[PDB]
Amino acid sequence: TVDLFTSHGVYRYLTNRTNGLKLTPRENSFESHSFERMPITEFSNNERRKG
Amino acid sequence: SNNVKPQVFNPDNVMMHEKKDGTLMNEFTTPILQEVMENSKIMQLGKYEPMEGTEKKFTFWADKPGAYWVGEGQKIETSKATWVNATMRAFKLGVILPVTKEFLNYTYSQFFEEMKPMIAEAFYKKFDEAGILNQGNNPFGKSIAQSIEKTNKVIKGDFTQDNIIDLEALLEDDELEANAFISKTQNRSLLRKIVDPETKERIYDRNSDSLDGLPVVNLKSSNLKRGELITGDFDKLIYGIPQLIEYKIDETAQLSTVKNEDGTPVNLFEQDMVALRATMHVALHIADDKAFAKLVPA
Amino acid sequence: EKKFTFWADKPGAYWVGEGQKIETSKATWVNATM
Amino acid sequence: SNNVKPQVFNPDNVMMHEKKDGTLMNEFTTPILQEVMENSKIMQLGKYEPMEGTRAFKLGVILPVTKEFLNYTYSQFFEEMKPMIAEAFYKKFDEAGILNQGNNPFGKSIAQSIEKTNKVIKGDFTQDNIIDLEALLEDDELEANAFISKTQNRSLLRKIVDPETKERIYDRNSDSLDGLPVVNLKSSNLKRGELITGDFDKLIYGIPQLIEYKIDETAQLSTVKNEDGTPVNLFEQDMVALRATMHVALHIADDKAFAKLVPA
Repeated sequence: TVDLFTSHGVYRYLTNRTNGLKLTPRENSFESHSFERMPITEFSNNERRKG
Repeated sequence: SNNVKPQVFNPDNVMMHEKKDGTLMNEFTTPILQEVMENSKIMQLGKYEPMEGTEKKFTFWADKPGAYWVGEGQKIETSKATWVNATMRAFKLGVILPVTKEFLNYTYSQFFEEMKPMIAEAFYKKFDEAGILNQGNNPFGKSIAQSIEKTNKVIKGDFTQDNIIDLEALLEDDELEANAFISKTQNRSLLRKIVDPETKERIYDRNSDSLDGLPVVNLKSSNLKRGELITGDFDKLIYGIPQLIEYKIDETAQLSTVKNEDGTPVNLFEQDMVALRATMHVALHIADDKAFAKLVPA
Repeated sequence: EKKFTFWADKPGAYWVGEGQKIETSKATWVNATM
Repeated sequence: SNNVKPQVFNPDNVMMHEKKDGTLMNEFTTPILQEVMENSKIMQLGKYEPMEGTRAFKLGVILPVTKEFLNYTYSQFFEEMKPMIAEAFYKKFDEAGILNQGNNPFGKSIAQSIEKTNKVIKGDFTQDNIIDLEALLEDDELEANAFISKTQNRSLLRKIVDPETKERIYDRNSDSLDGLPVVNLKSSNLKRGELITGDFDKLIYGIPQLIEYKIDETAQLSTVKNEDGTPVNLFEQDMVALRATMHVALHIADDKAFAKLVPA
């Protein structure tokens, strides 16, 4: 199951490796959110992101 | 010697900035790509399979236990399970383009950049024609046309609702259901005039390129004749790609499938030449030879 | 006057055994004017 | 290789640490510049022409070196040889453009211009013959810009004095004749008693590709045979080679602009 987060909403898909990860739309294929920028945030341990 | 005339090559595969008649090719108008590059139809229809090495192993169940009716206090009897194995291996595609560095400086600065999609097209076509039609020195001992030939799962006759439904029925005769059709674009003329005489429904959507509601894929190959149509449960066709296309460009190797006018092998360094190598690894496996059927004109 | 150049020959491609020689091929183009 | 006699090459162009007589150049002291560098004369006199693409022709050379030589005998060899190659190119170009020598690829040269227009003076160097040589140009409204000479004839030029001003017409310090600069050609083809002059702005040249250098440790030198006749493989034979290439173009805008003085 794939969730794709953009600055306006979430798109949701299904995939399998067998078919080559062809993203197929899903029940309630899109879901709006009220932020104005992509909601996921990444933190890095250092400049190189190494553990 | 101080021989200043341009070098003749055999075969004439080398790109050159100067012609042997003395014409010098400045101000070259870079050609524009007319068509659209074709995708691999196998990569479109088939099932992908991760494959790390040049070989892959599959194992499936084959036999299942029985059961028995037993009276009170009666001895319960035994039963047995069983499995079977299958395997697939990869093969390597490739080609080399040699280019004279004068050509690469004063005629076509982007030439190698413009060839990479044309190489990917030629590779995908080579793969499709090998796996689908068993053409072009198919390296695999496996192919759709070869499975159909060994099963004799062929219908003879004209494109008709009768024969196309019989063709699909030939798969559930083996408890398999058809998933798509492979056809030659020349023949949608024939499909675009076969109609069910009760319902007056047309079997073919001219609009959606669906035949009896299944999706149709067109081959650009010249081997598949107009009157021929192929169908199957393509989920039984497995393919793998251990090494996606790798390009490398080399300025110092020796070529040997190309010879100088005097017959000496072409040395890229000593002769001031550059050559572009492209390769790809691809693997193909038919999981069930019975899953494919073909319609052919009588 | 107008002039055009189009790709006409695609390069080929070869199946190559393990450690065998990769063979060469060439593209070509054709000129037209209208 | 394990060969205890050094490898004989044909042609014998490969640099080697061990001489044929078995002498080994260990701790070898670096050579020194016994002569100055000879700049290109047509690149000095002629008019540069901005040129894109190629008529041009390609000059080139390859220098193979035994890596023993490159390690023990002379480590900096390829860094110090680059300008000497550039001099070789300048000399080949000058000799082709001026004298029509050395299998010049162009159909154009000053020697051919003079041979076509027959603008030649038979005679010894005298003030009157120098004036006639210059007048051969000014006849056609063109004025001499410089002189080209074999340096070995300054001994002749010092013997000419203007009988009016009663002073040397040739300034041996300025190396200028009748107020015009004289350039010296070291090539062996221009003879002792020969002198050339012209309006060199009518000689045009271009250089689509400046001298490019590539060092390689892998190629095969088809042109250099081992003693057994097999081509030299740099990697297997532990060898290194430097490739140099250049593109030069030459054009003569008016072939009557050049005249030559030659012994009778």
